[PDB]
Amino acid sequence: ARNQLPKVVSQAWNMSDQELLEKEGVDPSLETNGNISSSDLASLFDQEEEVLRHGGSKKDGSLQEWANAKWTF
Amino acid sequence: VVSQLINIHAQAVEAVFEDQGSSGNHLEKGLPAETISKLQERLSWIKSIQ
Repeated sequence: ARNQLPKVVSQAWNMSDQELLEKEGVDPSLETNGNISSSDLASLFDQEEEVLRHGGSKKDGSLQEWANAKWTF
Repeated sequence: VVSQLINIHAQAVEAVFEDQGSSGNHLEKGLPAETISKLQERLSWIKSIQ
């Protein structure tokens, strides 16, 4: 159960606007074996989001894929 | 014989909602003014969106 997440978000610095850039991932709802949902396991111990941080300047496309890859794996 | 004006704006662009399965509540009433300010991916030659 400790491997499941309730949600994942990624962050980086937006130098044009002078704020942070945040992107939320998308839950692929993968079809797997067994009869217990990943969403039942995820809520058991800690409902806070996972945060992927980078301190530099990133493009939106990259941040979105990073959050999605993390969740899928 | 003509209607009264509210305003005149340069650099106007038209956009339409993409129907993806969900409940779009905002179709009951028009989306309020001032909600939108960004592209999905920043392209470097743009400054602000109103």
